[PDB]
This record gives sequence, structure tokens and C-alpha cells, in this order.
Amino acid sequence: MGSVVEHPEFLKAGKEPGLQIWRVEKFDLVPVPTCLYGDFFTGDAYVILKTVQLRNGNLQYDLHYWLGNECSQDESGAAAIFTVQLDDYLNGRAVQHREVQGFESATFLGYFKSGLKYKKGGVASGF
Amino acid sequence: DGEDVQALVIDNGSGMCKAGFAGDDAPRAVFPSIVGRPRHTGKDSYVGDEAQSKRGILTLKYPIEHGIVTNWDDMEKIWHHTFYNELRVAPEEHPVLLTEAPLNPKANREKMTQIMFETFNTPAMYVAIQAVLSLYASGRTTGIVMDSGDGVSHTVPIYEGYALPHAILRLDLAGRDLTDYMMKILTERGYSFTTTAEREIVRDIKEKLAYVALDFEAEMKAYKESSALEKSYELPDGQVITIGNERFRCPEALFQPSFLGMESAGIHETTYNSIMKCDVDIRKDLYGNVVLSGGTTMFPGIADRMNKELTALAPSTMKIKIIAPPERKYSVWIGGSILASLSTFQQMWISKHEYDESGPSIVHRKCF
Ligand SMILES: Nc1ncnc2c1ncn2[C@@H]1O[C@H](COP(=O)(O)OP(=O)(O)OP(=O)(O)O)[C@@H](O)[C@H]1O
Ligand SMILES: [Ca+2]
Ligand SMILES: [Ca+2]
Ligand SMILES: [Ca+2]
Repeated sequence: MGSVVEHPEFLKAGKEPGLQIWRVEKFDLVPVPTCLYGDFFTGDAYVILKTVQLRNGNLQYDLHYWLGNECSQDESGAAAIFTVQLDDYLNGRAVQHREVQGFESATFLGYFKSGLKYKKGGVASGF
Repeated sequence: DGEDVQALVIDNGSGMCKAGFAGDDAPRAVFPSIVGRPRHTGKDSYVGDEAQSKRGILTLKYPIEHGIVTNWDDMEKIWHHTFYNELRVAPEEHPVLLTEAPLNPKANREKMTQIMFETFNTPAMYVAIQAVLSLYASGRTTGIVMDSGDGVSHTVPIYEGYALPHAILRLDLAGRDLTDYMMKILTERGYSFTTTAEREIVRDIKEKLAYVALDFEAEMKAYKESSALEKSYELPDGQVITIGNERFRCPEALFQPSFLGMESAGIHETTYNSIMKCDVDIRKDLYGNVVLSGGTTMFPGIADRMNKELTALAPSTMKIKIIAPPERKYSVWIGGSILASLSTFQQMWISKHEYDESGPSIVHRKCF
């Protein structure tokens, strides 16, 4: 009796307006170095939380799970589940979005002021 | 097999049990969900293939019917076999994830939980809906899963990670009904397939040579006129039979249940009906994420046909997408393997401590 994530990254998620990016790495949610934001390994999957300040004092959340063309099934399956978990952790308030390489929404692409970039490669599968 | 604590995953079906280790990409043990007991004497019991092979002296049963457990004593034997004969582990040393059918009865959920902690002494366990685990395995949190196995089919709309229970639909039309129907139409063709051994041969024809036509009537037509698409099949004795339009007439029963004397809607219309019971604002994301799962979705052509049928049911501008992963026989199991391997799953399990405090009814709050 309860079922609450204690992961250190959940404790940082959505604390203030901004952009947070995590990569799936062998069944874990690992922060991306902020200097690397916008560069996506096509062989991987990622979780993106965009936090916006509301006039009301509370925060708006959009959760995007990005799937590279060569990411393995454990990675795209983890990215999705982590997305559900992060939304729950945030009291259901996030709006979830599935982003596929080559087909991302304009809002998502609009988060990367200097233009999202794809690069081949990535971290090996957790299976 | 075993990271720190090694979780296990068991996907119990009406026809097959799929079991293994969290973190692997496939179930290590796949066996028939059958329990055999003596017609007369020796208490004793057999599971799976071994039950089938001594069938002439045993009374064979299926503890799961249409995805639901109907015999707990035989369900315990499947599990005992799973842990000790198939996976070779000590259940008391591993967290166990288990899967259930959509809408599983409340008392069944308790019982499963009770057996794990009291009969097997698992240190921790979890229950997950089969259809939700396939969706996850396809890398999505919103979509509709059409899951069809040996004994039951379901259409399950999911949104932001959870099934929408009011829109789930059940159809007691599946793999076994299909094998039976192929037995009957091959028998009308002029052959004879009526026994148990014959049912097994027929299941194999169904899995090797059957397919779904894109256009039923044009196909019937092409076969009425040409022989080009007929196939041979060698029986276990070396006799060879020829399969004609039975190839596609058997799985046609998924789309036309009247073929089996059933009055229900086919899988395409059941899918449509589930979508239409959901809020209009998510429907677009349902049509755009139709995931097929389970052994009975393995027929060649089924995705195209589902694509066509849904296209014909929905507004012409609706974008339809049928996703049919090559591994969809094991999607449920794989989703479970992914879920239980996550660094964040730790707190999601029901622990022994939580069981000792609330009892079996802990399952209704933890396994949502
Ligand atoms: N290649 C195939 N083509 C068509 N049918 C197949 C194929 N392979 C397996 N099936 C059928 O799939 C069924 C078993 O699939 P599955 O493991 O998904 O069902 P289950 O989980 O045991 O049953 P249920 O989900 O109804 O409880 C059997 O009817 C089997 O004949
Ligand atoms: Ca990768
Ligand atoms: Ca939400
Ligand atoms: Ca099943």
C-alpha cells in the first residue's frame, strides 16, 4: 500500500518551466546532458517533458516519447511505459504524445530552437 | 536465469501458457495449458505435451476457458509445472508478474493473488491485463488492441496507458473454433478429420496454409476457376492431401461468424463497436493505432483485411493504421518482460508485506 516511483529523475521532473530530456538506457530513464538537447540517436528512444508556466500558478505538462527508426523493442516499450508512469506521478496532468522519427508533430519540433538533429547509432538494447 | 532479483513473467492462455524471465525478449517455455488426471488411479497429474501423449489413460482438462480460470486446483498444477518443470526456479525467490484477461472477475483476481503468496510463497507479484501489455510492447500508450488467441477474442481501447473498461468487447470466437471449422470443411471436401489426433493435424494445417482473403468473393471465384492456389499437405503417415478454398474459408469465420452458426459481429465490426463506445475526441487515436495480438491474428492477409474493413466502416477521411508485429504471438509476454524489467517497477509490485496486511483484496488497489 501505495505504488509510488522513487526514482531520482521523477523527483526532478516538471519542477519548473523548461525542457527535460531523458534517454531510455537498458530499462532505465537516464538524463541527457543539456548541451546535447536536440541531437537524437536514431537507434534509441527518449522521453521529453515540456513544462510551461500557467497564469494560474500551476504548471502545464506535455510528455513526448520519441522513437528512433532503429530503437529496439525494449526501448520503445520502455519509453511508452515511463511516459505513463511520469503522467501518473504528475497526477495525470500531462498530455501524452507518441513521436516517431520523420513524423513528429510541429509542437515537438518547435521545442528545439536550433533545429532537431538525427544521428545514427545509440545504446545497446537492454534485453 | 537472473540482474539483482530476477522477476518472472507468466502469460496464461486458454490454450498455451507462456513463461519466462523478465528482461529476456521471448518466453523460455511455451506449453499447452492442459492438466491430465487418471481415468482410474495414480493425486497424480500431468501437464502439457506429456498429458496429451498419455491422454488415453487420463482425463484431460483446460483450467482456463475463454481466458478465465474455471478450475483453481488445475490452475495450481499449471503453475507448479511452470516453476518446477519448465523454468526450474524456486518461486519463493522471485517476484512473479502474471497476466489476466480483460474484465477478469474480481474474485478471480483475488484468488490468483492468494495462490501466489500462500501456495507458492512468492516474495512479490503483480497482475496485468494481457491487451495492455501488448499495446506497451508495440511502443504505444493509446490505441485499440484486438487480441485473439485459442479460446477468446477481445477489443480493448486503451488511453494514456489504461484500458477503458466500458468499451471493452468480448467475442467467444477464436483459434479452437477455427481449427474445429477447418476439420468440418476439410471433411466436407471428402477427407476425414474428426478425432483428437486429427484435430491436432488440422490445427497444423490451419497454422501453415490458411490465410485471410482480401476479397472473399473474388477469391472463391479465383479458386472456382483455377487450381493454381491449392496446396498439398503431407500427413504424418506420408499420405498427401490437397487444400483448396478451405485455406481462406477457415479464417473467414473471424469476419463472418455466421460460418460457425454464430449470430455475433465479426472482429472488424467488434473493433468498430468498441471504438464507437469511447469519447469522440480519442477515436482518431484508436483508428490510428489498431494493434493486432495473439496466435489467431497470425494468419497472412489479416492486417490488410482489417485495414479494408475498418476503412469501409469509418468516415472516408479517417486515418486507419493496422499494426501487426511479427512477434505478436508473444506480444503479451514481451510487454510483461519489459514492464517488470524497468528501474521504476520496484514499487508497483504487491509485496508479501502488503499481502500480509490487506489480504487478497490488495489486488484491486495495486493492479489497476
Ligand atoms: N501461424 C498461425 N496461424 C494461425 N493461427 C495460429 C498460428 N499460430 C498459432 N495460431 C493459433 O493461436 C492459438 C493460440 O494462441 P495464443 O497463445 O495467443 O492463445 P491463448 O493465449 O492460449 O488463448 P486465449 O488468449 O484465447 O486465452 C491456437 O488456436 C493456435 O492454433
Ligand atoms: Ca538503442
Ligand atoms: Ca494524463
Ligand atoms: Ca492470450
